[PDB]
Amino acid sequence: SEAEAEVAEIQEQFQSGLVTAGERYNKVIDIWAAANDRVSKAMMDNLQTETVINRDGQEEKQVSFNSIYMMADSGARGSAAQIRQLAGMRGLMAKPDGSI
Amino acid sequence: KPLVGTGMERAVAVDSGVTAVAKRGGVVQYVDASRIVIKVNEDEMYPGEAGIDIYNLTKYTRSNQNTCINQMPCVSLGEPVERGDVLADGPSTDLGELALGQNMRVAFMPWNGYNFEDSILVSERVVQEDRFTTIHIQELACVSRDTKLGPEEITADIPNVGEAALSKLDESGIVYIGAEVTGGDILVGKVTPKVKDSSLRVPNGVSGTVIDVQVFTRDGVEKDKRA
Amino acid sequence: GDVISDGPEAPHDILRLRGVHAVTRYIVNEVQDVYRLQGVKINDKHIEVIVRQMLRKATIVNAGSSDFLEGEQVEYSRVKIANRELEANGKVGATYSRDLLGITKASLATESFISAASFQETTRVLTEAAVAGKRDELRGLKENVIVGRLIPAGTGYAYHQDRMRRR
Amino acid sequence: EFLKPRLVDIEQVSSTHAKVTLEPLERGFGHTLGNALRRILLSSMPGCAVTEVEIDGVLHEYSTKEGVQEDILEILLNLKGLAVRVQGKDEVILTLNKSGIGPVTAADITHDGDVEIVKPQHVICHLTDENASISMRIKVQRGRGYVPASTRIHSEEDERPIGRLLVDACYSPVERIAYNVEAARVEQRTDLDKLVIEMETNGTIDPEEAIRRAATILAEQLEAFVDLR
Amino acid sequence: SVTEFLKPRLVDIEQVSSTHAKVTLEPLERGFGHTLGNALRRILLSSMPGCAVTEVEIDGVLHEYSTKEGVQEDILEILLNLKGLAVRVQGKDEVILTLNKSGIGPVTAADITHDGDVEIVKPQHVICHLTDENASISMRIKVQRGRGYVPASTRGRLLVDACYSPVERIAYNVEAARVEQRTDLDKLVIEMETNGTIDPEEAIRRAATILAEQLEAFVD
Amino acid sequence: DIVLNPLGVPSRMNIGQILETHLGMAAKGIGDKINAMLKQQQEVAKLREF
Amino acid sequence: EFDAIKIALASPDMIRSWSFGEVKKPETINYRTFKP
Amino acid sequence: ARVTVQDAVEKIGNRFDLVLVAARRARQMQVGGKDPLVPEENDKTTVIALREIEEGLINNQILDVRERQEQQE
Amino acid sequence: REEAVVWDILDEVIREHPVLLNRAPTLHRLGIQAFEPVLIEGKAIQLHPLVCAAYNADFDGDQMAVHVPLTLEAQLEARALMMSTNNILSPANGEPIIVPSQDVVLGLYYMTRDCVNAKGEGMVLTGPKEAERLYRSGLASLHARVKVRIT
Amino acid sequence: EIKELLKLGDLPTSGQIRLYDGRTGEQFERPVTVGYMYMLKLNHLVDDKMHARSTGSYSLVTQQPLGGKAQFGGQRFGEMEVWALEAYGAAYTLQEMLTVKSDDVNGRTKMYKNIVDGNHQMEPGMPESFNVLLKEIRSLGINIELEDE
Amino acid sequence: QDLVVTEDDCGTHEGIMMTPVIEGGDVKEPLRDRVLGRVTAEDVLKPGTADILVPRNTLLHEQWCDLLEENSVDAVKVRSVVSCDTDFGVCAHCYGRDLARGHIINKGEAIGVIAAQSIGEPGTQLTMSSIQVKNK
RNA sequence: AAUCGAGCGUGUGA
Ligand SMILES: [Mg+2]
Ligand SMILES: [Zn+2]
Repeated sequence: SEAEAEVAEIQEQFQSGLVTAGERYNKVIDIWAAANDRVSKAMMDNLQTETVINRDGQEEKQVSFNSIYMMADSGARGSAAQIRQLAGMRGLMAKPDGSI
Repeated sequence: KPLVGTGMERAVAVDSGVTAVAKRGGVVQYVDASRIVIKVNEDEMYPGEAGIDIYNLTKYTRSNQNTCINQMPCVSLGEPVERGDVLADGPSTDLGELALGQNMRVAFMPWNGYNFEDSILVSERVVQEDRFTTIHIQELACVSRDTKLGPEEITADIPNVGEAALSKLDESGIVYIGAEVTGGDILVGKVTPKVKDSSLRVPNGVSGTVIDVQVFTRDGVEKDKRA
Repeated sequence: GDVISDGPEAPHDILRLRGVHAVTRYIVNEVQDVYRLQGVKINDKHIEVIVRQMLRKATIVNAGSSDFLEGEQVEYSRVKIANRELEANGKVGATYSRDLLGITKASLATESFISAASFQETTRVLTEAAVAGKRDELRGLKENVIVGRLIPAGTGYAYHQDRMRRR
Repeated sequence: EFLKPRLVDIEQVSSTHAKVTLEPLERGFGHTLGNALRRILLSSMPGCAVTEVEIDGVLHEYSTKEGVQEDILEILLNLKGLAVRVQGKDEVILTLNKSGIGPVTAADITHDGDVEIVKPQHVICHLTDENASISMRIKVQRGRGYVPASTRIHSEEDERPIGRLLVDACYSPVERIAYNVEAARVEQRTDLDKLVIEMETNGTIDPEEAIRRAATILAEQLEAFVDLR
Repeated sequence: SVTEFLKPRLVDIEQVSSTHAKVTLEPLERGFGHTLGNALRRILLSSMPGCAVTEVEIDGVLHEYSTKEGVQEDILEILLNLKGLAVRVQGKDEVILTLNKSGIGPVTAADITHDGDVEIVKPQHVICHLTDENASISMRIKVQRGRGYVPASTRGRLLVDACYSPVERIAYNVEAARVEQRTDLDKLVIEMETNGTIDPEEAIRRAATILAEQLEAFVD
Repeated sequence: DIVLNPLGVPSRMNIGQILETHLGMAAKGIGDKINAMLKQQQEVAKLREF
Repeated sequence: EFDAIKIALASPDMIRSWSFGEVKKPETINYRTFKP
Repeated sequence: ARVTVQDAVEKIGNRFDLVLVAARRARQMQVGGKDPLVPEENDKTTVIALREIEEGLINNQILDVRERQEQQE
Repeated sequence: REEAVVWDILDEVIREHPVLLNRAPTLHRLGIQAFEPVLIEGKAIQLHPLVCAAYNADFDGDQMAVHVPLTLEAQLEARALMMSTNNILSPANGEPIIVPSQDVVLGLYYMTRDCVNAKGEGMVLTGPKEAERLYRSGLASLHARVKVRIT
Repeated sequence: EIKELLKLGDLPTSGQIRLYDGRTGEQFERPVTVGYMYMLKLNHLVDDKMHARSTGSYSLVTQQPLGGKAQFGGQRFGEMEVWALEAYGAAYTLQEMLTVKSDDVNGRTKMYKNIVDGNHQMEPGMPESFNVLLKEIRSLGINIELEDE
Repeated sequence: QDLVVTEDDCGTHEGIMMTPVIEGGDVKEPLRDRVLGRVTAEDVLKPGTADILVPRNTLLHEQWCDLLEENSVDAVKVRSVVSCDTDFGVCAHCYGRDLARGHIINKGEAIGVIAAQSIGEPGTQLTMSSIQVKNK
């Protein structure tokens, strides 16, 4: 939603004629890449943590036991980007040409 | 049927032409595993006809890819059928639904490395229930021609062979419908002079049962008592 | 060995001016950069082997008293053999300039028409081989796989050495 | 030192579903015995199943019977799942004859004193013509496991081509086995438990006989280890 | 048919060492290898008779964590060493033993006096090593009879986890077995190691007859 | 009936394989409950409601 | 029993030395019999 | 050290020499008819040859000496 | 006719007779490797899970050619050079090729993880055998932080 | 909606159920995803694809056993396979798979006699495909031949 | 295809001095990796030009380059196959150690085929204003 | 000895 708000604001600026086509295209790609990175950051960390009640009754956070996290962090099968695609967001995609 | 489907199985099933469909709405007059006779209703009759729709069904007919095309009726006596309703399901069809495979109980877990790298572990119950057993029909042709020494004869006179191979033969050398034949067994008997056996045989490594025998004879040929 | 105008740089002028080791380092480093950008790890030794195979020829600039003509392109091994012969005679060796041939060209420019023909351009290689009356000694791997004899490598190397020593 | 298990309850909620209680068992022996018995049951319970069929006027299963709603292949598949209990013999030949409109069910096989049909409502096929007469000979053997028709062959390997409608035999009478180990309110000890075996079968086998046969098999197998040379 | 069964033709044991033996039988029925292996493993792991160390007394302990000097190894290490001691009790169910040896030097297990009912399996099991002239240790050890394993998480001064079962190392593996025609059979190989209280194969035999006795209510 | 590797799901990214499996379980459960009602010879009204 | 490969051009005398007979007719085989 | 040779490398020296000795020993056991002393526990002949090589009692120089002695008589 | 003599002879022949398995395309040297074959009742070849990286082979329907070295010298050089046991490193960079993946890596990762409040926490053990007993008997969990004497 | 359908059937909404090993009976530590999936049998059967030959049929222009499954053919031990055998240094294996496994008129008969006599012999041989090459170069207008030594 | 290791030791003294590729702040490979298995053409000297670390005739192994790292060696010259003074092949020491055996390369190993395969195979994995110091 | 064979197009897997 924050990414949508910022792209709407940059579209409003473009409607006001502040930036150009190529510069706006690059800036929007950059901010969407930043949103992708933030989503991956808020995903992988939420996927590697647990709240475990210890012998004292207090919480000792540890590495998560999630099966897909085991697959990724273990390196058995899968990478960080694949987990981002199936659990976060797919991200930017390419046109038939090189352009994103 | 697929327990989980998309709803497009009906369109594929009825638009492929492999299922016997009801041309005119009526009432079933007779259902057999090979024939369906429909007494057409009077609301959709046209003057000058009896009002009977007859649907013969393809039964174990070989397809292009050596599969089985078979039609099973999906209606019983007295059932009122309407225009466009499925009367017999073709292969991979269940009550007008496209049925490519079988619904199976699966568990997503490694099992002593027997599903390593997309491998599949299968319960013995699947084999027992014959869930994925398939029928494969092949066609073998025997053509009688004229040789440079003389014409070739269809007969049971094959020399230097055992008595067991001569037990399944008849007066002409063609073994009967439904016989269990394996690779190396003679289907259509024929010998060439030199004599040498020029008969058709089952390909080695293939063992099946004969379901159809078709004979094409050009004019002027003496057909034997088997023929 | 110093660049006058900036821009993309050719390998052949690098060889003719900067030297041999300079072009070998250039090729090895650039190939390994391409491989590592994809996260692939290969040794530099293999690229050095191929670069050596790319540098088996020499151009006779001034033959002098040597048996070589002027302007020809001859195998560098023959040039070293002639230099050894002249050193045994005590005479100075003929000067030579190395050439950086392409991979296809170096394969085609081999001293064996059998391998060049079995690789590409069979009609050409055969035409020059027949015009020149070429002779192909059985010494490469292809020349022995095609005739069905043991390759000069691995467990077959000893057999080839025995053949050389017996004749 | 060990409290031996004993049959304390055999509850027959239905003809194909029975709960058998074993009590008492010490800690650990419950799961051990439950797994051993479940595997021996699922693996080596003998039974009777349809093996060969010979319908008159039929040469092979890849054909149609006159005035019959289902294919001969479908008929053989329906006869595969026929629950028959045979007493005293390991090889019986039933005959089924029928004619006229109606569903030919399992209640129409010619009655014999040595054969019992557990489910008479089992629909074998249907007839759709009044003159359509169906007559079949069904050979039932007593076996164990699953013997596919492709593997088993005739003794002399030469049998009637017109007959020999071979049906795959699923000799196993049991279809589902669960077992639970539960705490028993024993007034003598507190470490004792009870083993509840919940069995779902085809109705052709007595649960007590099946469990005793499994125990006999297990003991005979362990006898090789006990009697070691 | 449904009554007769094939007889094992090849029953072989390879004696790698005294307590290490490889026992296997050819052939077993399909699924029988895993059933027998799991049953035997469970009964060996938790239903075998033996004796072990359960309680020990160290005087002067009234707080949570206390320390005693003059001993080379920590009290935790000493009790852990005492945990693995192989003890046989033939007459009674509970006997209290004492260790009596001092002096600076090696400390074996054969210096404790022989008992009529208690016999030590190995005389070379070190317990500790004394190093001081004024350091001498002599504690009491409670030996209880039992079967299996009991952690001391819940329920003299110190409580030691008891390894009642004489089983040191039990593992079973099922391989594909082959005959003239059948190739889907099972072959069960058992790898057995013991602490010396009972022979390796003898423990398996004892548990096999224990399990075969559990099913005497169904003998025909 | 079939044992599948969960490792082929994340790398190959075919996750419809999991949702379809859950839906198959739900459908077969509803079918088995209808089967339980039919074995009991329950009244037609019960089947109608369910 | 050989150590190399010699390639060159062929004399018309060499080509005639290779052959065993001169080919005249352009027909391959008769179709009434199987005789070439 | 039978399928993959590590221990017999320090017992036969050059592995090409090992290949040559293995070929000669196989052809000898196939044609020379020498009676071995190792009992046959359903083992391949090449396996027994590798065992005798890793024993280290037979090498190339001794084989050459025996060949010369045999060609003398 | 598949007699008992045939089975005995096949048993004789298969043992210690290397067989070269080969998946196309043969991209590098390891695309063909020798194996010791074992008789399977089925009609498909069983492939070792570790050599799947050398062949770039996954069991999603890949086919694999099978070649039989015939003479003694080819058998020797299959045993000495071609065997997958004697080819552990990659000629491209010297790195190992038999590095496990998928199931093995996940299993080892699971069996070495740590849990803060696992069953059996805090116990002091006499060695690996006691850990084996405590796991198999269901007394101590696999992720429990303990103290063990290691040799 | 799938969770609700699981609830109506009295099933765990997580789609995972405590599953038990059939070999030991021990419950798996974590819940296992169990469900129903639509499996398809493909027209790729080992009854078809499995094929293996020994001393079958040969072509006529070359003596290489050509063909495939339908024609009882051999396996194309192509160029990259020869490269792989070269990189191993396995020279005798190349000699087998170029002269013995194909392209051999007389050496493929006494080798078979040796095999049925329990011998491995007659590896050297001259490929007849190379003879075909020589004949189609000579008949093209070029003199190519072998030397005496 | 025709290139084979045909000799043992040519005794050449020319070779390539090698530095680690640096693009910015990072180092692509350590000196160890690119010298691992190589053969030096000279005596490697400890900084201060006083002591000889390793002789020129030894096979630079993991231990030797670990010692070099301990001594913080800067640049090494090794016998490459390009500067090999052998006719009709390459000697063993100009090609360094066999990356699949661990010992010295035997005579008669076709490294050209090995090189070609080792380069081609990864091909299937292939696609298709100011400078600042960031370290102390 | 009986024993036997190719090209082109097309669609498929790896
Ligand atoms: Mg692929
Ligand atoms: Zn050199």
